[PDB]
Amino acid sequence: KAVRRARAGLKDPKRPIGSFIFLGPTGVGKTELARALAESMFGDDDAMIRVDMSEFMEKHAVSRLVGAPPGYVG
Amino acid sequence: NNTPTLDSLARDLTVIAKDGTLDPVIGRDKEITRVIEVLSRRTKNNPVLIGEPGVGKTAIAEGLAQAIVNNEVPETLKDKRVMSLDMGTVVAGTKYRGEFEERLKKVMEEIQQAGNVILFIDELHTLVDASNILKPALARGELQCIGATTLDEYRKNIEKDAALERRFQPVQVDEPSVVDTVAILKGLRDRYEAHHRINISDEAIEAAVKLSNRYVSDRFLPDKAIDLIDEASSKVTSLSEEDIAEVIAGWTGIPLTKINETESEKLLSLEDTLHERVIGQKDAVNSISKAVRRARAGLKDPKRPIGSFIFLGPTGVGKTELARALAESMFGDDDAMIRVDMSEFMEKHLTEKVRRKPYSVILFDEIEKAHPDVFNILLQVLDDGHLTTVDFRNTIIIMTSNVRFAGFGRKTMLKELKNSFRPEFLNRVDDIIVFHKLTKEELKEIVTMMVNKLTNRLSEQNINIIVTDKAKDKIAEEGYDPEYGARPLIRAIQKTIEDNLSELILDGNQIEGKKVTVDHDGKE
Amino acid sequence: IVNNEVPETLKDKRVMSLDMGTVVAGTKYRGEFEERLKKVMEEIQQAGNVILFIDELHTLSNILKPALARGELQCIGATTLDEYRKNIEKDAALERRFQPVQVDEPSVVDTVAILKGLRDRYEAHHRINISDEAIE
Ligand SMILES: Nc1ncnc2c1ncn2[C@@H]1O[C@H](COP(=O)(O)OP(=O)(O)O)[C@@H](O)[C@H]1O
Ligand SMILES: Nc1ncnc2c1ncn2[C@@H]1O[C@H](COP(=O)(O)OP(=O)(O)O)[C@@H](O)[C@H]1O
Repeated sequence: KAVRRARAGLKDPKRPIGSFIFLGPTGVGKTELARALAESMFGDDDAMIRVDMSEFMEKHAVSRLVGAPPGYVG
Repeated sequence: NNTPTLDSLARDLTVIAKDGTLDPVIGRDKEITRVIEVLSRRTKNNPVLIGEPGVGKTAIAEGLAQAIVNNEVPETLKDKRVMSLDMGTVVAGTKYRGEFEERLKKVMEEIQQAGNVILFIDELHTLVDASNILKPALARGELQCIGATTLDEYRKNIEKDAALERRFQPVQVDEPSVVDTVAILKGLRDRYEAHHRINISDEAIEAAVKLSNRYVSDRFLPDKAIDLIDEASSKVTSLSEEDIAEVIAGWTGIPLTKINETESEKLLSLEDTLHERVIGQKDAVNSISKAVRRARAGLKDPKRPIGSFIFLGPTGVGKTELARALAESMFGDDDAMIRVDMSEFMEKHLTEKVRRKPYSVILFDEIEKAHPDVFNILLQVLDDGHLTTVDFRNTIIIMTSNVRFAGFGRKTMLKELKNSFRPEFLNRVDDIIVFHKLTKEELKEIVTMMVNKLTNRLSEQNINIIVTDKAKDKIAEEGYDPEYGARPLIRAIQKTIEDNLSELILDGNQIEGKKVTVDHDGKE
Repeated sequence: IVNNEVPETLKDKRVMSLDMGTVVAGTKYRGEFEERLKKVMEEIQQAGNVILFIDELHTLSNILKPALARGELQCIGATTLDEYRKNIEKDAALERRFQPVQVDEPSVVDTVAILKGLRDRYEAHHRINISDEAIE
């Protein structure tokens, strides 16, 4: 419904197409469903942008998302 | 009519096209058409051919020159010259004011007054000093350019200045497939036969393509295959795969018999070539040979790695030398082993190595000590087969490991692995291998190996070392430890030989080929 | 070449060595050097049989391009890896035309063999005998 609402031109221009939390047990399909969506949109699983939050265990890991402040390395 | 300075320092491509000497350009019709439509623009009509080195970027400009001569271009281009301007000595006086801009403006005004030049500028990124001279002429439309650069150079230089992006349009040039490279070679065949006066078989073409794709990673098709077939037909009635393999042996140093052996005969002889390098560990060698045969039988998903093995045994008793034997046998060199450094995973709080060497054994030294981020990378390699692209399907993954009774007082390690690692990851290793604590006779056969590797090495100094088996036998004590064995022996061979002979012949005597016959004195 | 040991496919090739000092020697004005270069390149194009040797090649693409364009100047040269890493690798128009040949560091044995050959004319210059074992 979100994908169709986007391509139909009804999506609010200022907001992303959709944002979803997939909550459930381990090994139930909720990463595979994202992979299948990416495949259906781009023909390949590899076009997904995958962020592994387990490495972001510290607050300063946030620099990997948005960069290092002026004067800091990288 | 004429452009006297430009004609001195630019290779005229369209005249070489009319002179028939230019080689054919095959299959690049999409890229040529994209260049045509970019050139027809009114404003930013300057294509940049973006692609890896050697993929055919200049061949697009030469195909354009052919299209112009062959009247295939639209009428807007029917008469334009294509001039490959070389930067090499457009810089010539790096200190003086204006000496660069002098001859640059001279070339540019010649190109202006002869308003029918298309200029090809290879390594365009090297211009970004000149940009302030080109921007006004480009804006004025007098000069029309084809650039060529790598993608990373483009991002590093041209993308950063919006005023350059406001003048140049990117055209992606990709490395052709094996099929396209074959079609290229089959076109160029006749033109190379006319030079070498040798027949070139189709099987030699496909062999050259395959072997350039499998033994020369750091270079790209078609240039690899062209270079290979050219140097082979130089080395040579007709060309054949044996000459291709000989040239690959030249470029790699790999022995020719290792190169031209089939997959099957390679993996059949495998475990003998393992046994003779490692000594002992019969169960481990049989396990790894069984597992790799099972993988290469070809039923497994061809995107997944060839193997994934955990080594449990004590210390250094044979793990690393078995990994090096596996890399030597499966892929052709000890240099086919990559030792991963775990610091890369800590550093955020390998990929560019695999890019260079995809036929390699990947060794994880003591995976227990790694950052637990390593398991994300491991799982990603072991399930998808690719990272960022870099592809692991040809690699073998080896992960090494080393996993008091307060009282009056061969299966435990299989237990303790389960709880010492993430079991969801142990669900995905292909096999688990246990190394035994080696026997004394195996250890002294190692000593016969190392003493031979010293004797023949010393023999390069004309020092014909000779040794008595019983003397080596009675150094088998000199490093037998419950913790380790294949290491302390290395601190025995130099004391028992090198320093022993440093007392016995190097001083107070003199080195001669006779008493370097080590006779057993009854003790050592 | 002079032994005619080279392939029968190129016995006619003549090897010659170009020194910039000689080419500038006695030039009296600017551009005379460059035009003497251009006319010797034209003579090279007419002859077709030449092969040109250029030591200290790193002293050199464009000014000799008119005969590197198609490769009318068949070229052989020597350089150190230092004076190769920094320049000859760093011009695509050279990497399109040159091929590096590494000349190996020789063994002790080969160096004493070449010595005990070439020794005979240094004996001549000194009028002294060289012990072959003192060489080794
Ligand atoms: N409902 C399902 N349909 C199809 N395949 C599934 C389903 N649930 C799990 N799987 C399979 O098992 C794996 C499930 O991974 P997944 O459950 O997406 O990881 P997680 O949910 O723990 O992030 C995938 O390889 C997928 O093929
Ligand atoms: N379509 C093609 N037809 C014939 N030869 C080609 C083709 N594409 C590339 N080549 C060959 O590849 C070699 C390298 O050319 P190129 O990749 O343009 O060099 P560069 O690294 O400057 O881009 C040349 O010898 C060229 O003839």
